[PDB]
Order: sequence, then structure tokens, then C-alpha cells
Amino acid sequence: TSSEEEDPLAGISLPEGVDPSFLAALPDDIRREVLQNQLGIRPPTRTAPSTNS
Repeated sequence: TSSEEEDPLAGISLPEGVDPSFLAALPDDIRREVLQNQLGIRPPTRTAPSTNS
């Protein structure tokens, strides 16, 4: 991990419910895990509505 934590008031692009404290304080592994699996949202370009969700 790093001390460089992303703050929610810093206008960072996260879905609702997803707070960056556990994302920045814990590794990037479970960070992408919780984003992709829970919300189904993809930061890369959406070309398929039937995504991993």
C-alpha cells in the first residue's frame, strides 16, 4: 500500500457505497475485486452491456 490515499471530497470517480478508505489503506487486489464484482462497472470503454456483474 501507499500513504497516497485518494479522498472522497477530491472529486474522485467512485460509485455510491464505495468509499476509498478501504481501497487505499488495503491493496489494489481487493480494491478492483470489490469494484468489478459488486457494481459491475468497468473503467475501460463499455462495448458490452452484459458485463461481469
